Amino acid sequence: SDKVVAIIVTRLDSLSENLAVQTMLPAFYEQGYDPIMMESQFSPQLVAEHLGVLKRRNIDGVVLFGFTGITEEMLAHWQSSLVLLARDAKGFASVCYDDEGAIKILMQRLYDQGHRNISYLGVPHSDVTTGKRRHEAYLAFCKAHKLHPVAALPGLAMKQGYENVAKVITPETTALLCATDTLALGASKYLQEQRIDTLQLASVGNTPLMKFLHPEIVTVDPGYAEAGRQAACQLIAQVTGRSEPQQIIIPATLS
Amino acid sequence: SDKVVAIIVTRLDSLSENLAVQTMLPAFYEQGYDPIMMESQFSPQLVAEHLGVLKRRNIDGVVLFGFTGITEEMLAHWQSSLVLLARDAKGFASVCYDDEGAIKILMQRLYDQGHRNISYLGVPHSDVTTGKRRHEAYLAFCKAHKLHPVAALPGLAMKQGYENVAKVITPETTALLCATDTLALGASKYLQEQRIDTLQLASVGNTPLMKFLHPEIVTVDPGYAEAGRQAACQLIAQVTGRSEPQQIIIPATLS
Ligand SMILES: O=P(O)(O)OC[C@H]1O[C@H](O[C@H]2O[C@H](CO)[C@@H](O)[C@H](O)[C@H]2O)[C@H](O)[C@@H](O)[C@@H]1O
Ligand SMILES: O=P(O)(O)OC[C@H]1O[C@H](O[C@H]2O[C@H](CO)[C@@H](O)[C@H](O)[C@H]2O)[C@H](O)[C@@H](O)[C@@H]1O
Repeated sequence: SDKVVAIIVTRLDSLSENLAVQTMLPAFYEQGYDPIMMESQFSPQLVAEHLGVLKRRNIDGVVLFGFTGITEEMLAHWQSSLVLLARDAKGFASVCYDDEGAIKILMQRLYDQGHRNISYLGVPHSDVTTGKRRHEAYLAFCKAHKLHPVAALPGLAMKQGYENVAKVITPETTALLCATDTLALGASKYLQEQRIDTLQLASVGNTPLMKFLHPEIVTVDPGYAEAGRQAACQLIAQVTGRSEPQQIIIPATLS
Repeated sequence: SDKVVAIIVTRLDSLSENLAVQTMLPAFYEQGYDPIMMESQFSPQLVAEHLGVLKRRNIDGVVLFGFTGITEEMLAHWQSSLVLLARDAKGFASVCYDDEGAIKILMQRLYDQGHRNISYLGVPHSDVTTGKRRHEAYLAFCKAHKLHPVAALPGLAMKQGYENVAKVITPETTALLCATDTLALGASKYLQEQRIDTLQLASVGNTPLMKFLHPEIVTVDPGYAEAGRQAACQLIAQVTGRSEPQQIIIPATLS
């Protein structure tokens, strides 16, 4: 009888995900739904378990933070009462980010500032959005502006950024684009230690931690706050029959 | 029919709370319970709502992160299937930290290192544990060792640490004890800006973010990881009838 929605994040300690969750919560409370959280840790098996538990407890709707391994078949019992965040699936409502647009905007900014030797610190191509799309957008920009690409794809963790930044720092390098704020935080620790002050850093996130600690890093906002509001509203709209599933892309903005 | 436990944190973006949650999750999965999270944001009214929703959905047990405003009367329908974390209540199972012990250990280390002018950056006395107990432990140490106390109690936020650190720095000040890692992170940003390198910082938390960014800060571990394991085990023990409610205090440890 109580209206309940579930939010399935991949990581409870992810700042990027928490920023989207922060705007979902007031929108759900205003709609009369009490929100509950669950964590997947990128496991499709754990997601399949959560979904069954939620179904048997008659939960009204689900906001699922998508990742590689989620199949349409495991989302079958939730077609009309589920919204995917960060990934899309045919016949499902989704709220996605503009990864290519985020990288092109950042690369243009660095290029207009005079930077020609810009290195990249990213995540492996198995991670479709943060990894593949972001890295390929960097490559497409380098190709179009006859720049020499220098990249390393260690992964998501701050410590991975710290351990692999030296690999992409060359004598001619003046700027470093990090696929995530977390990676920029790790890379920044190494540069501070080695007393490298000459490098302009750039990252995707615009998280409050990044803004506070490194005001000098150029950041691009993927729109986590907006994504959260949209996902909550799309979910309530379809569970109340006011809307059919839509696929929304949040535009990236600079500063 | 599915076994479910709820974890009610105050803030989803609190690193200190997430460290306790991190060790609760594997212990619940091993016991056969699927964990769900809710957020209170220090509102007793919101807690009263969550508890009712959980009761009507027949949730097996609750781990509640305590704060000022929670009464025994609102916990009445959960006496045997609830564990409090960070605060105690008569007749309730609880897992608490040693706030006084954490401050005494840190002050002794700073004192043994030769520091005599130690300033304090804390949180107001209305926050019983982080605020009152931590600040009073600092005062008791200063009294016992004939030291001059210099303190400011702005609150929990990183920005509050940054804005109020200047107030407690005197020309004789050699060390600064921060009630939380978050406060030390904020104070550290100000000191970096003002090019103050002479100060020895100390904080309570030993969070991975602090350890990675500031290896030079002296930290005390309140035992969030241990607290999480204990709370999960005390909860499953009482819901299965293996145990009666206990009040556990986790010892603080240095490094
Ligand atoms: O370091 P954090 O703050 O966690 O940011 C990293 C990254 O996090 C998210 O991407 C990851 O999770 C999503 C699901 O939420 C997956 O679909 C991706 O494959 C993961 O990479 C954000 O979407 C990213 O913008 C952010 O940079
Ligand atoms: O800045 P964070 O990492 O959140 O640490 C601050 C502080 O957080 C917790 O205290 C607060 O929440 C508890 C309930 O979880 C309340 O009982 C306190 O009154 C609040 O101050 C931790 O218990 C503290 O150790 C930590 O420093």
